[PDB]
Amino acid sequence: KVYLAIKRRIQPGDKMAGRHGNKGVVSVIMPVEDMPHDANGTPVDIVL
Amino acid sequence: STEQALAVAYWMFEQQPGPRSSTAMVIDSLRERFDRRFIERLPSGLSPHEWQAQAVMTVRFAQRQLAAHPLELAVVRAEFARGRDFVLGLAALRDWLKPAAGPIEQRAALALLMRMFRRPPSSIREIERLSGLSKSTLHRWDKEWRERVAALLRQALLRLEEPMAQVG
Amino acid sequence: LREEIPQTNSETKIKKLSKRLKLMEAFQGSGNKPEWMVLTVLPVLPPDLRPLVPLDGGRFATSDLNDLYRRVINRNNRLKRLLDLAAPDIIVRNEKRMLQ
Amino acid sequence: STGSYSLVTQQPLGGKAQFGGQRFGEMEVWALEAYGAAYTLQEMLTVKSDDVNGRTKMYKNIVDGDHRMEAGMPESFNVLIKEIRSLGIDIELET
Amino acid sequence: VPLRVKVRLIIFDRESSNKAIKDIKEQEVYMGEIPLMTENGTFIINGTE
Amino acid sequence: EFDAIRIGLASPEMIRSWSFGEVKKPETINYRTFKPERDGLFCAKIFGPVKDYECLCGKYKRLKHRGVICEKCGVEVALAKVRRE
Amino acid sequence: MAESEGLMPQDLINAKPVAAAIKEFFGSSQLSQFMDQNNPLSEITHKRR
Amino acid sequence: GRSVITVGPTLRLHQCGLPKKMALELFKPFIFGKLEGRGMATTIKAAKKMVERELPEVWDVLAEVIREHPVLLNRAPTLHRLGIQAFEPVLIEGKAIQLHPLVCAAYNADFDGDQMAVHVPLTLEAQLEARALMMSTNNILSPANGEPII
Amino acid sequence: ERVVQEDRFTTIHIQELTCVARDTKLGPEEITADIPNVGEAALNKLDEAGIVYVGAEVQAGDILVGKVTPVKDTSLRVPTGTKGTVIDVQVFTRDGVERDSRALSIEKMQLDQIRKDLNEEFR
DNA sequence: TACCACAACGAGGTACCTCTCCACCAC
DNA sequence: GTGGTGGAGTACCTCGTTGTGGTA
RNA sequence: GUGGUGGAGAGGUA
Ligand SMILES: [Mg+2]
Repeated sequence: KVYLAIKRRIQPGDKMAGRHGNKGVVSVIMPVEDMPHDANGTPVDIVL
Repeated sequence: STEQALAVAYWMFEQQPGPRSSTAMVIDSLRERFDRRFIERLPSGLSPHEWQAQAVMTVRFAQRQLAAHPLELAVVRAEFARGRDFVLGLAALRDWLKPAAGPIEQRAALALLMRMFRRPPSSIREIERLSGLSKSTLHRWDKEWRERVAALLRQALLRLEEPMAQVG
Repeated sequence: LREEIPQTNSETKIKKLSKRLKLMEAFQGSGNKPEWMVLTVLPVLPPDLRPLVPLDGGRFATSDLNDLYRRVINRNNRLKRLLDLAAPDIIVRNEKRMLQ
Repeated sequence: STGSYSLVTQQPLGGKAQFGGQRFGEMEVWALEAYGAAYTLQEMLTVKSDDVNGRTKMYKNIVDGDHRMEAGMPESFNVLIKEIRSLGIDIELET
Repeated sequence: VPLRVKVRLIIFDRESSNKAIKDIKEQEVYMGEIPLMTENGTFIINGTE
Repeated sequence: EFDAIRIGLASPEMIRSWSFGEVKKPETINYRTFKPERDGLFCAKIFGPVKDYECLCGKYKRLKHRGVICEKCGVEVALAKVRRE
Repeated sequence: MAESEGLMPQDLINAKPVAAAIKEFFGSSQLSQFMDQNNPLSEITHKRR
Repeated sequence: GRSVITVGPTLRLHQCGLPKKMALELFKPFIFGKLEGRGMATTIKAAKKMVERELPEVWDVLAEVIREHPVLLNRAPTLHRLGIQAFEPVLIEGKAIQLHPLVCAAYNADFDGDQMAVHVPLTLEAQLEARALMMSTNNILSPANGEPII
Repeated sequence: ERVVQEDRFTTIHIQELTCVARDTKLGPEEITADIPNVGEAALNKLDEAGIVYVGAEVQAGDILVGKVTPVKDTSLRVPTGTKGTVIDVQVFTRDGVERDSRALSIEKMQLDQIRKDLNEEFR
């Protein structure tokens, strides 16, 4: 018997869910610029 | 093999059914895995639908390659392919070998070509009975047609041998 | 049944007689013979539709229909071979019952 | 696209593991007949599944670029016919 | 984990008392094997937890 | 084509008309000998060929006669799918 | 029917049924099932179920 | 085939997204036919060779056959004919099925992990039935009541 | 794109594939590297014992185990859609059957590890 | 004799995914 | 391996018909 | 001129 290792990168379609029963399927992965950014320049990662 | 490939393509076009997947015959072949001199080890070729599609691709490629010689393509269709393809090949062979043959003569020529193509009637006597022509004339026409068809088919096969190997 | 149906005006009996007439009329018009109801012979399913499949390691998996067929054939062979020697009547009727 | 089928009924197996095809459940066929679309229903019922002599030939047609789809006769129904006949019930078609 | 028990075969002559005292005592055979649930609350069967 | 599917009772006469044999052996294919048994649940005398266009002893391996029944190989050589009908 | 001299306690008992029952219970019971391990909370709640 | 849904807001109503691999798997006989026709396929073994290696050539013919071929879509619980609808697929890079947000109400399909089953009609008859009768544009009002459902 | 760039949600997946040595009544099977009708590059991926070298990236369809039937090949290939890195191989042999060089080597480093651990504990 | 309690048959949602596990005996 | 095969452990829905032996 | 899946059990998704 043999074993294999797979690095599953998260991609659109994968189901993501928080802790309060808030499920979700990742729709797209848009680049960092398109994310809404704070006046300080800090962008968010997730747009619920 | 090019000749084997052509034969298989014609056979798959004719026996298009593809057959139902078999049954506890599989168990026998599985009890042949054990058994011993079964010597029936599945060669593991292409899939049934895959093989049928392969035959179709081969037929299309042959039609494309032999397009420049309509008579050669018709002769190949008459010799190998069946159904409407065989009908078209026989019609073209009749129009070529016996262009101005009368309707009775055209029917006799079609019957002789069918007899050459292992199709009914299978006897020269039956051909004369259904046509009314002398046995000598029928024999002479058949001898000439067989030689002409063999030569044309050899020409087409020679033309395709390099193309078939280029297709594998 | 047709003669008797109107003789009695009671509802239940006339209902039963109506059902009898319906069955008899269906049989007569259908050309069906009631004696065929109790079968003397029965058909067998074609093998492909009741296949047994073996698995890796010499395991075989057989359909239920195959087991049922084996059982009934076994019991029929039992009947014939005990019958030709005129088995005791209790034993023969018992075997008839298990075959049924 | 195509693959092995069950030996009893020549229908795709049902597992992603078995490279199977989804089952057009009885509700799906109801939804299809709610539309006037019947040619597609007959296609998916007969030639896309359960037609030994139809699948091969429509493969031929598709690779030839034709979409003609000779109808055929599902083997699952003939299986039902065979088992009903084995139930001692006479079954036949009036031709 | 294996398991064995101690048993005694006590025959009698059916004289309504201590008759034919033949007490054959010996440790029994390995009566199966208990799966010995793991320290983490589970146990393994054929390599499967 | 066809039409007007029918329902009827089985007449033992027309049952025998349907039947291609009278199975007498409850046992089926031999595991030890990879073959079905005469009068078994899968007997070729009754149901048809295991592999398409073959006879029991392989006397007629040829595909030319698709309907003949060989002498030693009594079960008629024919198409393999016939095991379903 | 076996005499006290005729037999020994170890040969008297066949332990196959006990081992067979233990095995089928531990490998086939509705309650016995592959412990999920996708997340350490999953094992804890599975054992606490 | 089937996969999970993903909202495509850049999708026109008549069109839907489609993963590349599902497209090439489903339309495989069409790819074979086109490849043999245009000439980069002479034997089918070579055609299988290119489709398995996915040369840039195969994407062109794949897009061509997809171009005007309607595709058939349905969710798991189909409670009315709007539960199964036809679309004109659009190739996308991914493994999820992009769906038009307006049509989710008809499918009653949220993007909380719903899987969406796909089918393709083969005959010209079936494709015309899809485009003229089952296209998402065709069915706007509910069959239960004239109220719009998109 | 940060999360995929930062791999905040990337995960590791381990699945196993197993092969056994059967004893066809036709003739018993063996685990050999000499396989017919195979491209040499696939053999180069494999070892002389018929097993993939540990730590080899494997695309889909690549042969993994060297198995021979009569004399066809029952060699194992990774299923399509599966592509990763082989991290471990295990081999087990029935009593009365020889231990392959792979198993010999494996037992070798295991014995070395045990010896070193106990020697350090003594130390 | 027409109600009537009582017993038996017969139905009870789609689709998909993952795992394990499969008749006994027995000269 | 190749013939050969019978019961102590189990009973824990919920209507809705449909047919039946009992009483007014 | 040839192409390879039953049933049970458990869990899960919508
Ligand atoms: Mg949802």
